[PDB]
Order: sequence, then structure tokens, then C-alpha cells
Amino acid sequence: RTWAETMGLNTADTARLNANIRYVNTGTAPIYNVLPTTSLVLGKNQTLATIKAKENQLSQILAPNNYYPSKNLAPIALNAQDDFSSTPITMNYNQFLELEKTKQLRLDTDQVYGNIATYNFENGRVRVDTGSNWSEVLPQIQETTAR
Amino acid sequence: RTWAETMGLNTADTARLNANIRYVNTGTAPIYNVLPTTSLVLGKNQTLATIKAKENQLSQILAPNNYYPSKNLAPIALNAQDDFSSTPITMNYNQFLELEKTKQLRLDTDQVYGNIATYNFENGRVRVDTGSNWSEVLPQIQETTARIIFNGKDLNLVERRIAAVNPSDPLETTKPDMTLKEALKIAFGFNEPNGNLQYQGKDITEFDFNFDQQTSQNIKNQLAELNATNIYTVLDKIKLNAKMNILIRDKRFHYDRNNIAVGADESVVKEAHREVINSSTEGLLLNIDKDIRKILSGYIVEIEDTEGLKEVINDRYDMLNISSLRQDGKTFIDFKKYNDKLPLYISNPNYKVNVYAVTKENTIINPSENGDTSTNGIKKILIFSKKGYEIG
Amino acid sequence: NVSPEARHPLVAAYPIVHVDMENIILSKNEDQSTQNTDSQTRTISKNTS
Amino acid sequence: NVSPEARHPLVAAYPIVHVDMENIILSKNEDQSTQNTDSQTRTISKNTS
Repeated sequence: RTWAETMGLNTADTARLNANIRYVNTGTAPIYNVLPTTSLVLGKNQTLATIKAKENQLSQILAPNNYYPSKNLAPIALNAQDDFSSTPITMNYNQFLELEKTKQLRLDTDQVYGNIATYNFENGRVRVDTGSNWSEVLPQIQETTAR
Repeated sequence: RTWAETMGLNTADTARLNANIRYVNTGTAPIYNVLPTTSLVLGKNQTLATIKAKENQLSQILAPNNYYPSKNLAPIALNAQDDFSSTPITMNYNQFLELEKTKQLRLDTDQVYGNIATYNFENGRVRVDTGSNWSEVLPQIQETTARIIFNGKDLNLVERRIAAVNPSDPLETTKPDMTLKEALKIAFGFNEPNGNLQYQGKDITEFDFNFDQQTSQNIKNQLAELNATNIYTVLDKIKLNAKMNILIRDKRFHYDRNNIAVGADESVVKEAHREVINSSTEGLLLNIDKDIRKILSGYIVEIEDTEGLKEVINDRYDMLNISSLRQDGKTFIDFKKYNDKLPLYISNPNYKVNVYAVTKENTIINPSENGDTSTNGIKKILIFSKKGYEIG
Repeated sequence: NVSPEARHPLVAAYPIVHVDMENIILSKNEDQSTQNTDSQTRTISKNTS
Repeated sequence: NVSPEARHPLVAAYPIVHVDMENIILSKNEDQSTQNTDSQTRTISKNTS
């Protein structure tokens, strides 16, 4: 009789990640097709990844003082690095040991893409223009106003 | 002579998933090329994945009160996370052990993509505009109208919206003045044939008007200046406004927090269960009210002697499946369907028959504390008391 | 398909979609194999002492 | 959706989006594998001296 028992590993791909995130708009005007860029920081300022939101993590409207998804629904999952969500977010062995020892991993927010929806005088409707984001607008608000 | 046997694993990819879903449209307009973002939640709020639907799970038109895929067909499969449906939805070891232990898994609907289709004056054809979607239209409906939910037609939430006036905006001060009586007359079909606002059979005083916080703060300030006290008399003077919520229910039942009829009060249960045509030891052909049908779980037979006692055959909740729902507008409560086609325990006409009922406010489904898998935790209102030869 | 009580200019017409799940088919990703070995040995040994 | 403080011409209307994380679910990549074995030997020798 025999009994074997084997445990492999790979010291550059030891763990995968899945963050549960949620968006808030505390501003004054809504933003359509939201796509934040968020980076996962381990320790003080060691960065594991920088992920733009893929198509699975896109919010279609984010009206002011609203969440995505709403506070009754569970958060969305971010587990992809590929453009087509077919590649997980990994970490090597030392990062896994440090994360299990000290438990420090936070989420920064570098920038946020998203479109404006302007009026249409012809038929009263409001149509999202997909060729203009708020990053052409917000630096012009930040320089002619007072906070 | 050697014989070996192996069983590998991977503690990051130890299971896959496949969700069978179906779409419902309960609005008043159709939506084209539907693609719902939706997420699989394990436990309380531990989200495994969020998947916007791919092209295999894409509806093409979802008319109001229709299902995709239709109700005679089987649901569609969601088994992809790649943008080209080449990558499955995985699950690690801890999540798999926990799901196989506790069996908790739901599916939230975060948002829905979908186009709009418009009339074209050249040839009259209807064109679907792929640059537009309903996510630019619903936030403009929601900030300028007033919601009236209603469940007087077969006890389901029929949500409409009526364009009312917002007094702190100049473009919305141009719509006509919308009262509550006109809103009920054009949104749901309430009519006044004798100067009284009725539904098909009922009266408006047979309903009750639960508001929101800010809406009730508006209604009380409206009834102060009116010098009236009853809402049911001055329906044709109550102005509506924007971002109002009004909830109109049936006065005959009680409801949970989720506003579903889960039980009535005790009087109205017996008033519509009494017209009988067929009667035998095989089955009880009663009639059941459609509202009280939605709260009753099942009927439980009893046997009583000359003195008066109890003899409950079905002291088990999986013998509460006694109901039949035929095409002739009645029920047929049988007696041998959960007795292996052996009849009732009736030996004498003086032995009377008795069935005690229970609504969903008063049922139990899981086991009890110590040993009451029987009918001791079943609250009963006296419906059925007649002799055994008057039923057969 | 705009339902007829929405045709009034004051009654808004809009869709309300939601998805509801009816099955969940979890497929355990485990791999297994067997083996069958039948050997034969012919020891021939001379021994002078 | 532009909240009514911004409908004055001198007040700017802009969004302030900010992502907060509520959970990290990390999955350790590893692979167990067990193996059982039987074996039945039948040796029939013969020593001639």
C-alpha cells in the first residue's frame, strides 16, 4: 500500500486578487460611462498593479450623491488586467508573505474617465457625446473659480 | 500487478459556474439589444464576479410583460467573463467549500444597457438608434414626474409615472396642473360613473394612501390650506409635484416590508371560499379567492368523532401540497394524492369533516425548535365545518 | 409596443428590466487518472563457494 | 440631474468621483494531488545445490 501527497507552487504567481469596489459621486453634475483608474498599493508605496476599469466595471450614470451599485446591492468585482478581462491580477511570493503578515493593502484613485450629456435644442432630448470627457472641462473649472 | 489512482486540484480554480437567467420587462415601453450588467454574490456581500452580458446572452427586443427567453423555453446560460466568451467563471477553494456547505448564492442586477427605437416620418418605419440608450432617458423621467404604485389588479405592483409640476424650475412650470384624481383616471383606468372615483368593482375609499416622508410633508401642508381632513373627499384638489412617491394598496390585507400580500386579517378569509359544486371522498371541489390563493399554503384534513377531538393525517409540511388548480375556475382539494390512493378515514356520516387553513403570515417551512414538525405551529381560522355525508 | 395607457402625453413610457436566476450549475474542476502495471522478472544466479 | 445649487450661472457643475474598496478576496494558487497504490508480487524460486 502507498499514500502520496503533493503540493506545488510557483514563486511569481502565488496568489491572485479580487477587489470589491464601489463608486461615489459627491459632486454637482452627473458623469456618464465612468471608468476609474485605480492602483493597488501594498505596504507604504509599493504598487502591485494599475488597472483601468474594464467593460464589466463601467457605470452608465453616476448622478450626484449616488453610488454604483446602490447601497442595497453588493459591490462589483475587479479581477482583471487584460483589456478583455482574461488575465488575473497576481502577486509573487514575498508580497503574499508580507500581506498575510501585516495586512496592508489599499486602493488609490488616480483619474476618472467619463462623458458629458448635453442638451439638444432640436428635439429636447439629452444625448451623451462620446468624444468629450470631463478631463477637458475640470482643469478649466479649477483655474477660473474659487473653492 | 500494480494499480494506482490520482486526484489533482487547484486551490484558485477549483470550480466553475453557470447561471441560468431570464429577463423580465414590466414597464410601458420596449427596450432593444438588452445587455444587463449583473453580479454573482456569495454569502452576505462577497462578490465573485461582475459580468456584463456578452453577445450570446443578448436579447433583441423585450416588449412589456414579456420574458426573454420566452416562458415556454428554457433559460439562457451565462458562463463567460472574457469579452469573447472564451474564459469561464471560476471559484477558489474556500468559496467552493462555503457554497457547498451553506448554499447561498444570488444574482444582483446593477444596470441594463439597451437602445431606443423611434418613428421615422419618411417611410413610417421604426429605426433603432445605436447611439442612444435608455440610461440617458430614465434619469430625466425620474426627476420630473410623480410615482404611483398600485396593487388593486390581482395584487402586483404596477408602477406608473405622471408628469407633474416642479415649482423651482422654469421649463417644468409649463406643464398642465396635475391633480391626484386625474392622475388616477389616466394612469390606471379609474372611472367615475356616478360621481364617485371607482376602480372596476371597488371604491377609492377601499384603498389607502401610504406616502413617503417628503410627500406626506407636502400632503399635510396641502390639506392645511384646503381646510379638509379626509383625503378621500378632496382628491380633485391635491396638486401633484415632481419627485413624489405615492403608494396605494388594498385595504383588505396586510403586507410585509417588501409590500407583498403575505396575509390578510381574519374576517375576509371565509367570505369567498364557500361555493361548492362537486363533493366526494375523492376530492373537495371548493372555490378560492384569487387574492387569498396567493397567501394560503395548503389545506390539511382532520377527522372528528361524536364527542369532538382531532385526528390530523397530514402532520408534515410536505403534505401541504394538496391544492389543484384546474381550468374550470375552481380548486379540487383531493384526499388520496398524499395517501397513496387509499381513501380518507371516514366510517360514519356523524363523523364530520373539518379542514383548518393558514396564511403565509402564519406558516412555517423549516423545522421547529425541538419536535414540532406537526401542525401545532399552524395558526387556524375556522373555514370548514360540515358533516361527512354532506360532502361524501 | 408602447402600452396603451402610456399614449397620454402626461403618462411616461419607460422600460423596467430585471434579471432573475433560476439555476446555478457549479462544475468541480478536478482531474483524475488510473494506472495498471504488470511486470515479470527472471532471476538466474550461479553461486560457487 | 444637475443639483439646484448649480443652476445659477456663477456656480460650477462638476462631478467628484471617488472609488473606495470594501473587500480584498485573495486566492492562493497551489495544487494538491493524492495517490494510492496496490501491488501484488508472486515469486516462485528454486535453489539447486
